[PDB]
Amino acid sequence: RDNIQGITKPAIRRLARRGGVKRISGLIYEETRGVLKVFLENVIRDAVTYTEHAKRKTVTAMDVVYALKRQGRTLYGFGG
Amino acid sequence: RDNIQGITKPAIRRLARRGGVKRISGLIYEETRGVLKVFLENVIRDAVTYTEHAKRKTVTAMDVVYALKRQGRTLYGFGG
Amino acid sequence: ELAGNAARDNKKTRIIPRHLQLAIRNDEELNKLLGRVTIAQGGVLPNIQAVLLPK
Amino acid sequence: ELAGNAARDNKKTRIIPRHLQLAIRNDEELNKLLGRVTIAQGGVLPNIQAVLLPK
Amino acid sequence: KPHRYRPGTVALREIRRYQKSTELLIRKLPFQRLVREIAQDFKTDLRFQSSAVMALQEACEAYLVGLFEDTNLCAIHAKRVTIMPKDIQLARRIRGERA
Amino acid sequence: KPHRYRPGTVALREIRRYQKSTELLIRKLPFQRLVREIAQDFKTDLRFQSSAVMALQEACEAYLVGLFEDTNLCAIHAKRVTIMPKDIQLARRIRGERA
DNA sequence: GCTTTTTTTTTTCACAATCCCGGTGCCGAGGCCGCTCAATTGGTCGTAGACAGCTCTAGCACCGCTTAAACGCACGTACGGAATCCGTACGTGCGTTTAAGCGGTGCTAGAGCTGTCTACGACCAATTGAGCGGCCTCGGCACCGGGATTGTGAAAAAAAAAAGCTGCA
DNA sequence: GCTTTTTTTTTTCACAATCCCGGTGCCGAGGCCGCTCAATTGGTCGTAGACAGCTCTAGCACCGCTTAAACGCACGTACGGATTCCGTACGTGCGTTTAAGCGGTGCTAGAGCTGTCTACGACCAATTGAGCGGCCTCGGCACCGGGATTGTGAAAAAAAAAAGCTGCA
Ligand SMILES: [Ca+2]
Ligand SMILES: [Ca+2]
Ligand SMILES: [Ca+2]
Ligand SMILES: [Ca+2]
Repeated sequence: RDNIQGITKPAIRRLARRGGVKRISGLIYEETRGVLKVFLENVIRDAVTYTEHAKRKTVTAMDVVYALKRQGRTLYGFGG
Repeated sequence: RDNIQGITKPAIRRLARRGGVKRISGLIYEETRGVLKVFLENVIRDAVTYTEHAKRKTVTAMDVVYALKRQGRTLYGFGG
Repeated sequence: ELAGNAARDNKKTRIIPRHLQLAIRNDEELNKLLGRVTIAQGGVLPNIQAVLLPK
Repeated sequence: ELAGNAARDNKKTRIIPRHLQLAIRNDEELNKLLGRVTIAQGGVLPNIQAVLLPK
Repeated sequence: KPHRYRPGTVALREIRRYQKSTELLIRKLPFQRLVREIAQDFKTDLRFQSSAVMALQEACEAYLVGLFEDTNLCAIHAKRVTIMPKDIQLARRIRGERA
Repeated sequence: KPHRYRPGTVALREIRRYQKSTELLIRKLPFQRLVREIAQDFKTDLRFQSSAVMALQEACEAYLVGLFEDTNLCAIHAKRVTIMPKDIQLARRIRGERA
């Protein structure tokens, strides 16, 4: 239905485990989906802008890397 | 001299009031002086760095504006 | 435009730092644009958290 | 130097992202230099809040 | 003699496990389709280098893990062990993500 | 009888007063001496433009006012009305200022 | 049923504080002025990028199999939040103490500008070797298996506190 | 001092996680090619900027008085935090269902390159107005005093409410 639901409750539980969380309200799984969608929205918007500016129909890794740098979340290992 | 005490209790309470604070622990005042001092050391060190690079013996407002911009704390109205 | 309105609403002819600040922080978009910017002699928007108010 | 020592500690002759991540985040100064950087396939430092453990 | 672990014990094992590992924790395909779905809302018929979608995931997972660490402290700060939506909201408020 | 406001009522007045105003709330001289004092650790016999000290003050107070907002939210989050050192500390930990 | 008792609830009633008003007088917004410096106009040369035309990379569609992860659900423990309770930390307001802020004059470090000159980078061409994709091979790391070893809990029976019982000082 | 509940502690079993084997196998580090183009060498030439030398801004410090602000105490309410208590939201551990992932094939959009051409920007020099610093008016804003309005809080009414008293079909 929504691809957002493809980010499942068990995947969310794993992420919060890596972030040291022990116990998790039921409500969080939607809340998380909200945040994550807004995160992607913002990063993808700027990446595609770089794509549209490069006159390409293909979003490169570099497009994302420049988008993630602009958003203050610099990313190493993907052609930085 | 020993001027950090010159950041008085009432002056800390005043700032906190502008920050919407209603009730204030007795321990806040020394804690705030620590933070304020840490804040100043960092801003000033970079200011002074700029001053020294310009071979000057007098800190300018630009030195401070440029330092503040370096701390992600941009200031408008002092030639910025 | 927005800083003038804050002045007129203060019954003043000339824009001051406060007027700019009010104008900027009361507009969602400008507040975003200047989120990491400090406007000197601006002060803050009046905003007391509801739980701190008497009953 | 440090990531190599992290590889030596895991009986690996090859540095991988994790080894760099462990080098950078256990050293105070490097951690601060790259505070706003994400290291791909780096993971996080093993760290569980004290109140979450049993007695 | 059916064995049972107390509530929290497996959670504590999972934390320990996942902190030790570096492998991406969202299933890659549902993620890829979500990236493609959101990308449509800005431009139609968009192609993605596989590495581009991998960057986006590596990025998404680090940020969320990090946010969970900050959220977890907000819960603990309010004398709780259970994270809740308001913990995430305070965290993002203080980080300067939302107003 | 001699008149008396209840605890909390003047605190709210003081808020309304200072949030309305824009003037600096630290006394200018004790601040200036503090600026000169810290500046000695890095380089001795330093002069300061007057505007540089005002800039430094404008910046300090905006930082601290702001920090008190975040702090006040952290106290509220733990169902308290009183700010404490741990509130400031958590706020700063989330902002990334402190480890 | 109704009277009595009691907390709420609600209204009067003083008093502090904050808001508007006009009156005053001072100082920087505002605009005018005359000069200077940077923008424009109108030359020429040069190439940086638009464009076509080609290659061929890697991004998409699609299928079929093997599990592994996702999904419900039965069950109960441990958490959250509500409620009550209580000592004292913090707010409020008082007299007393401090020193900031005010204006002023007096002094001169040094910020800042101008003119000189020279060592240092730019620009160019001929040289030429370090760094380039492109390949090809072997050992370092994934993986499985199994069987210690060590760790880390749960549970179950024991070894101590909690409250409750007196009656008793 | 005893009994009567619940704690807390101590002492067996269980289950995963791990080290240490040993063996196996896969591909990507690792390093060797053979150009190649991008860094070195050499040389000439401009001007960016070190330095002197000067002006004259603004930074500093110092006195002296007024008064607001800070300082320290007494007093007391409401706050933070400790406890007890209850309901069910979560974590656990089964079975059941599903589609992620793997490996493979098949197409072709479109990334990304080479080469050709020229429109569009750097460059220069003469021109010359927009914009600067300097300076002088004059009306908005800072400030004051005084009255009008707002808002809090204590203690005194109105009302509601909640128990004790009487009769009661
Ligand atoms: Ca070209
Ligand atoms: Ca190579
Ligand atoms: Ca309470
Ligand atoms: Ca002017």
